Amino acid sequence: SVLTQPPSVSGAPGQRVSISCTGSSSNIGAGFDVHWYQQVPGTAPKLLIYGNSNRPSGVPDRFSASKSGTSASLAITGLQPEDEADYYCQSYDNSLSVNYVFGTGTRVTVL
Amino acid sequence: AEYRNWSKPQCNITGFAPFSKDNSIRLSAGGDIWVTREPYVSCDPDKCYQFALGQGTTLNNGHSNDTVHDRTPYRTLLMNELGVPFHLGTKQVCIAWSSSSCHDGKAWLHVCVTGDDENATASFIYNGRLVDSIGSWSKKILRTQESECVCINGTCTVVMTDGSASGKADTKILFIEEGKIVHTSPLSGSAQHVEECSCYPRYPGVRCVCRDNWKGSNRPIVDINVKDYSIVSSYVCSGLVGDTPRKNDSSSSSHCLDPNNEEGGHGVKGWAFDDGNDVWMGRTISEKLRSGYETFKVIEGWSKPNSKLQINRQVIVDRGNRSGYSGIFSVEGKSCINRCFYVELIRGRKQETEVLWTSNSIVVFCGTSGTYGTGSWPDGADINLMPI
Amino acid sequence: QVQLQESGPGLVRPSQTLSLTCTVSGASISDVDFYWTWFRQTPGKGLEWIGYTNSIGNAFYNPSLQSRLTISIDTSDNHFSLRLKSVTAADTAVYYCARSNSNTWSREYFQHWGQGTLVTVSS
Ligand SMILES: *[C@@H]1O[C@H](CO)[C@@H](O[C@@H]2O[C@H](CO)[C@@H](O[C@@H]3O[C@H](CO)[C@@H](O)[C@H](O[C@H]4O[C@H](CO)[C@@H](O)[C@H](O)[C@@H]4O[C@H]4O[C@H](CO)[C@@H](O)[C@H](O)[C@@H]4O)[C@@H]3O)[C@H](O)[C@H]2NC(C)=O)[C@H](O)[C@H]1NC(C)=O
Ligand SMILES: *[C@@H]1O[C@H](CO)[C@@H](O)[C@H](O)[C@H]1NC(C)=O
Ligand SMILES: *[C@@H]1O[C@H](CO)[C@@H](O)[C@H](O)[C@H]1NC(C)=O
Ligand SMILES: *[C@@H]1O[C@H](CO)[C@@H](O)[C@H](O)[C@H]1NC(C)=O
Repeated sequence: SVLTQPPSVSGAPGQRVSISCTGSSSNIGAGFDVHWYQQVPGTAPKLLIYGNSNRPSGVPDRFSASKSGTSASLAITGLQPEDEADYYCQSYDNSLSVNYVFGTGTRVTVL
Repeated sequence: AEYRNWSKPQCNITGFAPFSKDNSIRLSAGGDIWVTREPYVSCDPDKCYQFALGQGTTLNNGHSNDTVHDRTPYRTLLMNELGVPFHLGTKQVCIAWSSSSCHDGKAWLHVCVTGDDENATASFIYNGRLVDSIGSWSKKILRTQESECVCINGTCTVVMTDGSASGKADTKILFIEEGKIVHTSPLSGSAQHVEECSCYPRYPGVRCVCRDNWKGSNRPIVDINVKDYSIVSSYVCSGLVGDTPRKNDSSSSSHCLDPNNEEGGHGVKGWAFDDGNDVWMGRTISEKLRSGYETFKVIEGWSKPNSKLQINRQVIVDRGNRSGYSGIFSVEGKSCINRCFYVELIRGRKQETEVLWTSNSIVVFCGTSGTYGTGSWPDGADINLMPI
Repeated sequence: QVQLQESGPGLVRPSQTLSLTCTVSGASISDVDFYWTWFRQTPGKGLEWIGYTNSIGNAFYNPSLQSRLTISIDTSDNHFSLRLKSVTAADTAVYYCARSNSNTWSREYFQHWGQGTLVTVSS
């Protein structure tokens, strides 16, 4: 199984956007941490948020994360260029065995 | 000393070599040996110990009569070094009709369940003193692994079941640091009934191949991470199921996520461990009864569902001899963790009506990377020469 | 710093055995406190977790693919490998080798990644 995300989220420079990850019972809704990965197409994914908000290092303060119930949201405040990439929410799934489910992949297109 | 970490790779296993045998019933015919059931083996960093739930009496005793009952107030956990028979000098470390013992590299921890069936008390005895205790959370027969628990870096995980033996029971994994219950994780995953787990260290986790007493003839697997206290559970993928009663090898099945619903109404305590993608599993030779015992490797039996390609089969106990609970325990080698198992050889009631007592003797096999021969190692006691 | 470099054939015939190797530089894989992970990203979908392993050899695999892969370790050569059996048209993707933060399961995030190798299954 996978988590679900909006297929695409657009936003002009300056304003903010939100990416809504929706989990399940053996997922975000089970209290497991939600991690957000940024992947410019054609390159390797880059970890953006862990602990549902713990921007590791060298990550701009624009990105913010919040988890609630069976849903999690990634908030980009500023929508600056170079934030045009695919954002995936990752979470731990324990329905069958040790498993890690990623989001469908939200494409942030800064117009 | 130092806490056991179990941070070594699993040992190379080409089969199992004989390691120990107590001849308890044979010695009982002319000595004062405890009546025992449900034994298990656990090792110090130095030596290995036998454990058993003695019935409060010896074999050449009037109280050995009607010793088939699983839970009596007189049941105690016996303990002596492996090979020493359970004589009158054996130390009863706690009152228990269900038990589990692990050595964390510093001290012994015994989880002992006693009391009433519906209001059982589980006492956690660490370093020779009682540290914690819990009551029955389901008000049914509260039980535990009946085998060795596993301590990783000082945190010992015990799998405690409470509820119906033929229905939905509440299984909780208890994490114990120096006898104190520091976490209690409910069982999660696709295993629907978990009972009498054979746990072995798979660092940083603990893997427990349990017994499904409700629907499955395939043994459930419980993976326990001792760091984040997370539990996942599935079933053994091999189509050669290791729980008796079961269907025959052609008709048995397993698909790693659900009980196969094939003669799963009962079960026996057993073991299995993964040699990479293969599974080393021991099971009784007889499909219906606990007669005989064999161990073999199923190729891709831990990953590929319904895998029946077995190899390296060993006959531990021949088909015409009684067996019982089996289980696993791990020995920390020089650079690699060796997997060893034991077989309980039950003799007496109710299968053998010549005598009035139910007792057992254990036989222990350790995994080896070298060559081995064949042979059968039954109890060997003639029931007609035994006291009634 | 940990540096991961995937290396494997770029074209594997269907029903053959895909084999990739991730060479690790700047860190030792022989310390058992991290999970050496494999991922894959099919062009039409998102990232997929493939499997786990540490230096000791205690591996966890994706339940979907569990019947096929085999993630090995080599503490001497300081690299870990992936071996997928009976590949098909669904096995063509960009395969990433990554390292987990710690040895937990529920609290795992993968900071260090490889560069990603395009493995194509076709004739
Ligand atoms: C499962 O096990 C748990 C743990 O052991 C049980 O929980 C304990 O249950 C006992 C029994 O109820 C309880 O002890 C009672 O506590 C009461 C106050 O909390 C006391 O009032 C009571 O004393 C009276 O009853 C005793 C008989 O039980 C008499 O021997 C005693 O002399 C007292 O009797 C006098 O007082 C009463 C009331 O005033 C009066 O009617 C009499 O005529 C007489 O004058 C007990 O001490 C424990 O407190 C419980 N402990 C916990 C931790 O909960 C549980 O009950 C068990 N359940 C099952 C199903 O087995
Ligand atoms: C043994 O126990 C049973 C029932 O507990 C009793 O009927 C019998 O008299 C006892 N003694 C013998 C010798 O069977
Ligand atoms: C073992 O536990 C101690 C705390 O009790 C901790 O400091 C140490 O890092 C742990 N060791 C490992 C290998 O996790
Ligand atoms: C075992 O499987 C079924 C059990 O119902 C039976 O029909 C079959 O004949 C038995 N033996 C073999 C070899 O399959």
